[PDB]
Amino acid sequence: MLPGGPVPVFKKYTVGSKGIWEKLRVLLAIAPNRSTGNPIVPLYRVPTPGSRPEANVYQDPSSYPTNDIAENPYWKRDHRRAYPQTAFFDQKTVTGLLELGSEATPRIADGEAGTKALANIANGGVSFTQALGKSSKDVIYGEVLTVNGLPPVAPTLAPKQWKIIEGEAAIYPKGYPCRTFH
Amino acid sequence: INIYAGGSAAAAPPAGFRIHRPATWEESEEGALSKATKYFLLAEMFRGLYVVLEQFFRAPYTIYYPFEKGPVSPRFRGEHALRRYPSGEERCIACKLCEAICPALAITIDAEERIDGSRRTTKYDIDMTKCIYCGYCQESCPVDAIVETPNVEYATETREELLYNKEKLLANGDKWELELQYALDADAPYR
Amino acid sequence: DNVPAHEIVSGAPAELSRNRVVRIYQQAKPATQSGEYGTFAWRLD
Amino acid sequence: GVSQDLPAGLLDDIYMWATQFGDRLDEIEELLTDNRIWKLRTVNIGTVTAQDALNLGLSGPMLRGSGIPFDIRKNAPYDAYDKVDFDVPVGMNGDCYDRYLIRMAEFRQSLRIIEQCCNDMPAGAVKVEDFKINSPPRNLMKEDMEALIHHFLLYTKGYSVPPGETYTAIEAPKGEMGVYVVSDGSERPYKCKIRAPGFAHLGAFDHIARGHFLPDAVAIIGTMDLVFGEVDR
Amino acid sequence: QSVLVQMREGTPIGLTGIYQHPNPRPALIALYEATLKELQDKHPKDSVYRQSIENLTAHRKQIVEDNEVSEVIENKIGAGLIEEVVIQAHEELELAKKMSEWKPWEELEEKPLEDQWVYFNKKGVE
Amino acid sequence: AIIATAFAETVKFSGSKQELQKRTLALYRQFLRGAPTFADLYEVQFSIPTIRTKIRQEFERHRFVDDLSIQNVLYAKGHMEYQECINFWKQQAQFLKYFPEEDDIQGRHQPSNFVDKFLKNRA
Amino acid sequence: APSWENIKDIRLDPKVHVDEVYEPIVNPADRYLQHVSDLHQYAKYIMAALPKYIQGFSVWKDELTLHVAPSAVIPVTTFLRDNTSTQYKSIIDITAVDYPSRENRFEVVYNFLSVRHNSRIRLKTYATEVTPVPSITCLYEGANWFEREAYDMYGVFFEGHPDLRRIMTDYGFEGHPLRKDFPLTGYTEVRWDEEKRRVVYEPLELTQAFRNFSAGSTAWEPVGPGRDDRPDSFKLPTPKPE
Ligand code: SF4
Ligand code: SF4
Repeated sequence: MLPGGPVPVFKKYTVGSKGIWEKLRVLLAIAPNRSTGNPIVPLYRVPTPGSRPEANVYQDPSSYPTNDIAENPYWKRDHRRAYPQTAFFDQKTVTGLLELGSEATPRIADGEAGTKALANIANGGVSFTQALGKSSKDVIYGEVLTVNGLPPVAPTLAPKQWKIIEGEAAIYPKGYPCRTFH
Repeated sequence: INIYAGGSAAAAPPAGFRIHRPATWEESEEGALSKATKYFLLAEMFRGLYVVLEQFFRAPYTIYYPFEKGPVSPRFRGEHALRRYPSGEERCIACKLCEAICPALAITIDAEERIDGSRRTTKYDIDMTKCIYCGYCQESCPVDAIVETPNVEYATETREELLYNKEKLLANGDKWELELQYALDADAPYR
Repeated sequence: DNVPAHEIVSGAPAELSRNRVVRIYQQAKPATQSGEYGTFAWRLD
Repeated sequence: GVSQDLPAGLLDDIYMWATQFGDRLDEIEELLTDNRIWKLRTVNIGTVTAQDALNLGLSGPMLRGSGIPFDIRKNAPYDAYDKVDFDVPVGMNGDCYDRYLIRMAEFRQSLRIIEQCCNDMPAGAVKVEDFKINSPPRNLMKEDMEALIHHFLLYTKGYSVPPGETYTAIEAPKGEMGVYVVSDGSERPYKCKIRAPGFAHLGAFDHIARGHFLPDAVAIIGTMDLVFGEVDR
Repeated sequence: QSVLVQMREGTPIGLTGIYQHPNPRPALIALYEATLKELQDKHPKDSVYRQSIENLTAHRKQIVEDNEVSEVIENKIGAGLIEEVVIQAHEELELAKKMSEWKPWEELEEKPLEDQWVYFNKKGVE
Repeated sequence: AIIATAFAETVKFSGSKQELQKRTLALYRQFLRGAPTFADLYEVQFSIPTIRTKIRQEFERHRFVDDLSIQNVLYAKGHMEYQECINFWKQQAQFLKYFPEEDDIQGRHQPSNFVDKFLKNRA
Repeated sequence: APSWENIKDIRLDPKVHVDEVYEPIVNPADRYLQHVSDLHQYAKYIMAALPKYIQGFSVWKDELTLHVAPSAVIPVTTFLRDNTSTQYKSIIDITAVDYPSRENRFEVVYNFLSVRHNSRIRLKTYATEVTPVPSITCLYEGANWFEREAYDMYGVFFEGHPDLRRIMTDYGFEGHPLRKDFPLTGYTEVRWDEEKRRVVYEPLELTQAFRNFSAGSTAWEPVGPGRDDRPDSFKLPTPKPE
């Protein structure tokens, strides 16, 4: 058998038949495994929800480092005021990253010279197409495109490599026009 | 290992994605007379009818409502009620949190200083034609005054019997207090 | 002048344009509190 | 998270219903699946291609019947669908019969998931432990001051969401449901557009029904099983 | 000259509306060469659009020329089945011919007003 | 493809007043030719001339609008209403919204001078 | 021998006992940083590839947005539908938003999806009550209904649309509801007039008036400035002090 059945009747929690009527049912049933579907009164919904003993012992559940009373400041587990800013990049802020570079790969002059170099781009001093044409191969092939020269693809956060299940594990047999992917 | 051009190892197709082929009448491992008999004697039809018949001999699910009611839980939300303390005093203090959180703005309150110097209500209304029975009002009250009973049998012939006032709610709470105590004793710890 | 009359395409009545007054303002700093966030926005009522 | 925790003696009853549900699903399959008339009413009807199903915004079984394996629960798991096993059916031919088979397959795979979750429900809280977002317990609100304050504010003014905006989506049974929220730093939203899969389904209905007779139009609306309160937003 | 992009009849692959393509590789090669032609002719050399599509078509074409099996080409070109790759080629080519008429490489036509693109983040407005 | 309904016109914003003049005139002509249909489809209790009078009034409403874009908007909205009316989408109520006058005189006192408005607190 | 009458009573079966629950404290945004750097690179490619059109781009938690102008909608959509690296074939939604403080109050928003690469992307324009927007029904047929919605809701006019007409609102409704100037309750209401024997539209009069409760809004700033998550490759360099 598989991890998903079939299972007999004496493990299903339904009200069945008893005696000769069970022998007759297993004779006259397309699938004797199957149940009437009526729940078993002693078990289902017993004890009633308004008489559960477990409500007197119940206590509000918690997790340890948040219920810790001593070294549990809120300003460390304040994840709302740590929210990530909505970054905005107009063509000005992108040409500066092109003509100049970035904190990881600087290409900028030191001192007030480089400061006014930033200032020339903050205003309309140099344009995006001008610095796209003034960009050496190492700039584009490594900061706009890839090192291989190919453009990047629409990224996936959590990639999914699909797989097919066929034959016996599958939900439906081979003949049917539906299949099963893991 | 591999370098991809406008693609990925995820978007690469599954190994067996290419379905094999449609089978023809040849390459049919079921003789023509067999499927002919199933075609002319309506096999799957008789099978479905027999699966229907087995239900004819099984226990019906029906219950007689006015003599046997269906399951009801302490968490259930029906008619409204205003409770009292065992002292006989009412619990409402006109914090007007029920009036603020209510999505439908059904509730309408007006308080003032009582003759004994306490905070209490002179008006508490509910338009049950505005109510959606959400239970946010039994959640906000910090004294467990307003509650929602399991009662659902309060239909009327008029729309003005549904504009409940304070007196209609205080009596409803005097009436259902035993049921409210059961539901509260088995709902409060989780609430 | 040459300020477009979107009142014609608004689909709203004309009584708002002909008889009704608005007021534009900043909410005053409350004296019951000391905060000032509810200000800085120009309400129209 | 969640409003209140599960009451005792619920996973047991779920397990009971779960042990008995496969039988009833099978009793439905007996009447409908292999029957002739169901096929005659559902084979080569409402047939939609992959490229059309994508151009029209269609999602869910309407898309998985064309042959595209898209399921947000796998390609973008949200709650715990990454920590529990299940399979996604896919079908060719794009008809109504394939969508019916997909729907029955989703019944059974969901049953698998219910069994797993009942077998592993971890302890802990059911709601964030930050009383600035979620109302506290009452045994604190009636004994601790800061908790009563937070209760008061959440149940009067509410909690302040950061400014921003987001479209986030799910694999709702109808299709790919979604909400486009906007924030302005207040407790009240500035905009909320519900993207409703039945909308795009009904919109494609004209492309899908052209050439078909009225009984087939009924079957088409039934494949989509539009819930018109959604369609009307 | 003409090319077959999509057979809408015949043996069905697992997608509906798409069917098995007889002789795909020659069609892929012709379409890739026509895209490279339109780009080499009508587009500036220093445009990123051109360089990107050029390296893309060249790499996909190399994977199509060196390989014979379609299953292998699919496992290398990470974009669906090969019959979907031909359609990606066609769509890329028509995009090239359209972009030759438009001028994306040019400078900005409409510059947004300063009031546009401000969203509830300026610390002094609410 | 999702094809257009019966009397649908594609939205096209003319760059000139001289073309929109013609389009508006065609719309007016269609309303007039279709007014008897607007009387048959909706169970109407008055004249076809009175419908044509109301149509002329509705077109005189925006006769003195010189901003081109607003005129294009008005024309598109009017074609929407013609499509709504000629195809039997509107019911009687939504149509007789345009004919308050034909309904019986609402009461006696309809103030027109100050003093009556003051006695009714409408001034 | 076995039967439902001898079935195991699971209700008594021993149940798991956990003494202390351990849930580590974590920011939900540290999960996104690498995808965010990737989205920044991809947006940079697109801006370099179509400088004529792209004004800017934002990024926020695995969501990209491209800012454009109404002229640039059809071209950029063609690029986003046909280019190999960006096969954004599905149209998820169209939405308008009202920002009256702007000159161009409206802000139309397209959402897109790529089942191929498993990615979404956005695309924003701007409009007015009179300045229309191009319709992308030439490409995505599903935009038909969504543009009819945005027209009926906000009043935006989608040029080229084969049949632009109201879809939600009443057949004779005069107004555009989701505008911030439009009152919640509208201007009209309906009742049955026994005399005329017709559902008739009358001016609004409510038996309980709307109470807003937005006047209890907080006077203190609730959530301070956030936290930068820009990758350092996109931070404008600081010149060395000397
Ligand atoms: S539970 Fe009913 S009365 Fe209470 S707030 Fe909700 S709708 Fe109003
Ligand atoms: S929340 Fe409770 S105490 Fe407060 S006004 Fe409502 S009913 Fe009264």
